[PDB]
Amino acid sequence: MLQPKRTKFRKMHKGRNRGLAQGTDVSFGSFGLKAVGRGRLTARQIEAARRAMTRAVKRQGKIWIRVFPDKPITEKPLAVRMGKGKGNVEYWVALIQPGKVLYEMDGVPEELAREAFKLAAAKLPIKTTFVTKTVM
Amino acid sequence: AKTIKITQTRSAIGRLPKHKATLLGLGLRRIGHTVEREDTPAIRGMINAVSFMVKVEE
Amino acid sequence: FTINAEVRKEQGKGASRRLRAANKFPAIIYGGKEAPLAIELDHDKVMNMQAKAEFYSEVLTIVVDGKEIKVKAQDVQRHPYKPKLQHIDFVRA
Amino acid sequence: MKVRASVKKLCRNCKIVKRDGVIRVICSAEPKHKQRQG
Amino acid sequence: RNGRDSEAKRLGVKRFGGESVLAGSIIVRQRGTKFHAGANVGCGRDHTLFAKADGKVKFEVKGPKNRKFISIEAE
RNA sequence: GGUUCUCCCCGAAAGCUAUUUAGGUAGCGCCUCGUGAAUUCAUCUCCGGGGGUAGAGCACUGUUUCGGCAAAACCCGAUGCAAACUGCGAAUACCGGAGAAUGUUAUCACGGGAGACACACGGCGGGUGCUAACGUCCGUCGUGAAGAGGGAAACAACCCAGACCGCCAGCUAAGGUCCCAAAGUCAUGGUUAAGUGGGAAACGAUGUGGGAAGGCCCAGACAGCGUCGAGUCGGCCUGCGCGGAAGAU
RNA sequence: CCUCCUAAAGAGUAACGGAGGAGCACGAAGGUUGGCUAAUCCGGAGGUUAGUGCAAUGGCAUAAGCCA
RNA sequence: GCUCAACGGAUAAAAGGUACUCCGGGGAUAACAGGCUGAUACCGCCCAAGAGUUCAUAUCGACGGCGGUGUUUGGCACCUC
RNA sequence: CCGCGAUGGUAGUGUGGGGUCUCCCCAUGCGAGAGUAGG
Ligand SMILES: CCC[C@@H]1C[C@@H](C(=O)N[C@@H]([C@H]2O[C@H](SC)[C@H](O)[C@@H](O)[C@H]2O)[C@@H](C)O)N(C)C1
Ligand SMILES: [K+]
Ligand SMILES: [K+]
Ligand SMILES: [K+]
Ligand SMILES: [K+]
Ligand SMILES: [K+]
Ligand SMILES: [K+]
Ligand SMILES: [K+]
Ligand SMILES: [K+]
Ligand SMILES: [K+]
Ligand SMILES: [K+]
Ligand SMILES: [K+]
Ligand SMILES: [K+]
Ligand SMILES: [Mg+2]
Ligand SMILES: [Mg+2]
Ligand SMILES: [Mg+2]
Ligand SMILES: [Mg+2]
Ligand SMILES: [Mg+2]
Ligand SMILES: [Mg+2]
Ligand SMILES: [Mg+2]
Ligand SMILES: [Mg+2]
Ligand SMILES: [Mg+2]
Ligand SMILES: [Mg+2]
Ligand SMILES: [Mg+2]
Ligand SMILES: [Mg+2]
Ligand SMILES: [Mg+2]
Ligand SMILES: [Mg+2]
Ligand SMILES: [Mg+2]
Ligand SMILES: [Mg+2]
Ligand SMILES: [Mg+2]
Ligand SMILES: [Mg+2]
Ligand SMILES: [Mg+2]
Ligand SMILES: [Mg+2]
Ligand SMILES: [Mg+2]
Ligand SMILES: [Mg+2]
Ligand SMILES: [Mg+2]
Ligand SMILES: [Mg+2]
Ligand SMILES: [Mg+2]
Ligand SMILES: [Mg+2]
Ligand SMILES: [Mg+2]
Ligand SMILES: [Mg+2]
Ligand SMILES: [Mg+2]
Ligand SMILES: [Mg+2]
Ligand SMILES: [Mg+2]
Ligand SMILES: [Mg+2]
Ligand SMILES: [Mg+2]
Ligand SMILES: [Mg+2]
Ligand SMILES: [Mg+2]
Ligand SMILES: [Mg+2]
Ligand SMILES: [Mg+2]
Ligand SMILES: [Mg+2]
Ligand SMILES: [Mg+2]
Ligand SMILES: [Mg+2]
Ligand SMILES: [Mg+2]
Ligand SMILES: [Mg+2]
Ligand SMILES: [Mg+2]
Ligand SMILES: [Mg+2]
Ligand SMILES: [Mg+2]
Ligand SMILES: [Zn+2]
Repeated sequence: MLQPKRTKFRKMHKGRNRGLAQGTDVSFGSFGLKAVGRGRLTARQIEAARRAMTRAVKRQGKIWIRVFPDKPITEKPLAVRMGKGKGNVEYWVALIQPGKVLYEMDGVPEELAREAFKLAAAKLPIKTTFVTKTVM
Repeated sequence: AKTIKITQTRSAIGRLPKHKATLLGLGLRRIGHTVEREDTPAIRGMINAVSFMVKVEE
Repeated sequence: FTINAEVRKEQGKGASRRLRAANKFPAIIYGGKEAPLAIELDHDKVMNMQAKAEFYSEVLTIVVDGKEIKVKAQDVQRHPYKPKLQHIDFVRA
Repeated sequence: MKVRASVKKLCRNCKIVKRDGVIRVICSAEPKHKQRQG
Repeated sequence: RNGRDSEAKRLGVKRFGGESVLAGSIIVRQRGTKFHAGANVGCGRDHTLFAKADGKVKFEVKGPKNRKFISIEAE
């Protein structure tokens, strides 16, 4: 389950999630799973998807994770009122914009890659599409 | 030196203060009010600023 | 590879988005002594061509008005998440 | 009968049929494969 | 454990380019030399730049370091 | 808590600062009346300015993945991320100058009289909260407050629009034109068959319309292929529908 | 009371919002003139990556750093 | 000459109890119920790790995903002091 | 005096309007950064 080893600060402003993604090409492998939707991916979701695709390929080829969950998300406990300081960090997320390549794969046939990424995509809260490396 | 006719087509109610100040600059007072003004870049810029609520007969 | 192109009349964001809504896309030819030439291309025709890998290696012919310009594809801007082309740079060969 | 939001062919003998506005899977081989969307 | 801040110091440019100023007039309040004192401009103990003559404020980028200088062009 | 006749003109605030202060009060801001005074003020155009926000980027400060290299450091190539990162950097906004037109001086100062210092919703930019709340806290604009009329069935705060009085005249705005109910059972070309329209997602499916390109195929395709006589297969993109869809008079 | 961020590129701007500091020190650690330039790695490389009496931000080689 | 630090500093000089209580007020502000919300709760669904001799789907459904209800614990303080 | 850079596209954005409104789109104006040709 991915998490920054350390951070300069513990808590982060909510912020917003506008714009299109940077890292829209299959840069490392042959095949990619690309976000077409917008949202947050938790470290748990990223891991669940990784396990699904890794099992599918049966330790064949190589898998890259292009996204890293570096944004800490706080929550307030049950039965506490508003205010009294910002809540405690509970989990980490990666902000996803449309076009973001999430995972890449190499060293498998395209049919197996499509199958593995289909099984991964079912774990994710964002709509995805299968992509391949281009010349340009 | 030519003039142009400018007519206010929509209400000033709820518009930005700068837009109301621009209508005042053109001398437009109410919906349907037509004024005759000299055709200059300064006048054209005022029309441009409130073009959504004026019509020009040039 | 032969590509029919028209010279662009309007330029900028508004013009470019209107092109793509009408199933065309903008492109640019530059290089050599001659000034750059901004062109419109048919989207489906070029998208089918550039699926072939020879499109990026080989010298292409762009037919603009009634003049055949030899070029190579220099850069492509793809749509972030759709199988579509936003823009192509062509260099004069 | 399996009543599911996701109905699909489970084998080669499964057939998708729409009956009275309902997607169904009918299978000549396996009664367990019979599905209705719902 | 938080909940503290200091009073805002009203730093920044007081007279912009081309403004006519009297001698003594403060042009910029700043922390350190974000701007430097050019012709007819003094630098106070808190790095305040002030006019030493009547004239118009002029910002300029000069030197090998490419530093922002403020001068007064005398009227 | 209550505060008694009439008409005319203007018309707030619910903020800042301080307060044994927090539903009080004071100065300032905003209202009003008077007096005085500059092309004083505003809009636009042009000119002179400083920006470090949006965006972007990764040299820096951190964070991050892969490969290479190698004391797994470092270094290099490749990939991202940042309110408290910036070797970049807008739009706007703001300050100043000049010029015209327009505006009942709209500006500033001084003086007489205040009220107000519980704000609300909506838009945009945000903190907080669960990008929960008709939630909470700022910035900024709008409306309500203190604003009637028309629209949104009904509906302070949304849309249109600012009611001096009278008219059994006319034109329009938003919104509408089959009947309730004023006005098209209007025209032309399409789509939908779900009463979809007139709640609801992941996801599921030979629903149905459009588009570009493929594979196979009269050396006979697609089920029959121990057969006869033209289409056939299944991806892609897109319009409109279908299931997913349980609540108490 | 100070520094940063929130703060929407002038100023200002709230919350029991996010992070840290102060209630001093110094007759030199002040004034001036002259002189000098760091971290770190292995004389060389490197160029402030150090230093600032103490937080943080903006500054500082003409050095504001450092010595007489 | 002030940790007058509650830092614009009521006095030079000050702690508590009240279920024995009392007055002026407030739905400006809590307890009940309503309302808004739906984190939580409850119910349903998607993917299919696997279990189930064999076999993912008779039955159960790990890692994760999407909803519905108003239905628990709560949030808010809009109505009523 | 103080050691880069078009064109085109993209991002953002003022004003007005719209949607399926956590985010976008349309009209109009402004228009980067990075990168490319090149210098
Ligand atoms: C958890 C309690 C919530 C409150 C209850 C209620 C209230 O005050 N009730 C009175 C009643 O007293 C008499 S009944 C003995 C009266 O007859 C009856 O009308 C009524 O006033 C008393 C019980 O305290 N409030 C409105 C809210
Ligand atoms: K001054
Ligand atoms: K007061
Ligand atoms: K007065
Ligand atoms: K607001
Ligand atoms: K009003
Ligand atoms: K219906
Ligand atoms: K006090
Ligand atoms: K007592
Ligand atoms: K009750
Ligand atoms: K369900
Ligand atoms: K079985
Ligand atoms: K009560
Ligand atoms: Mg922002
Ligand atoms: Mg636009
Ligand atoms: Mg039946
Ligand atoms: Mg403050
Ligand atoms: Mg500060
Ligand atoms: Mg009035
Ligand atoms: Mg004070
Ligand atoms: Mg940004
Ligand atoms: Mg920043
Ligand atoms: Mg001006
Ligand atoms: Mg008060
Ligand atoms: Mg108040
Ligand atoms: Mg309040
Ligand atoms: Mg307020
Ligand atoms: Mg908001
Ligand atoms: Mg509220
Ligand atoms: Mg809200
Ligand atoms: Mg009132
Ligand atoms: Mg009204
Ligand atoms: Mg009404
Ligand atoms: Mg009505
Ligand atoms: Mg009519
Ligand atoms: Mg109309
Ligand atoms: Mg009728
Ligand atoms: Mg008809
Ligand atoms: Mg319906
Ligand atoms: Mg549906
Ligand atoms: Mg500021
Ligand atoms: Mg600003
Ligand atoms: Mg304020
Ligand atoms: Mg305030
Ligand atoms: Mg504060
Ligand atoms: Mg005090
Ligand atoms: Mg006191
Ligand atoms: Mg009592
Ligand atoms: Mg209340
Ligand atoms: Mg309650
Ligand atoms: Mg099941
Ligand atoms: Mg589970
Ligand atoms: Mg409740
Ligand atoms: Mg409130
Ligand atoms: Mg009630
Ligand atoms: Mg009621
Ligand atoms: Mg350009
Ligand atoms: Mg550029
Ligand atoms: Zn079957």
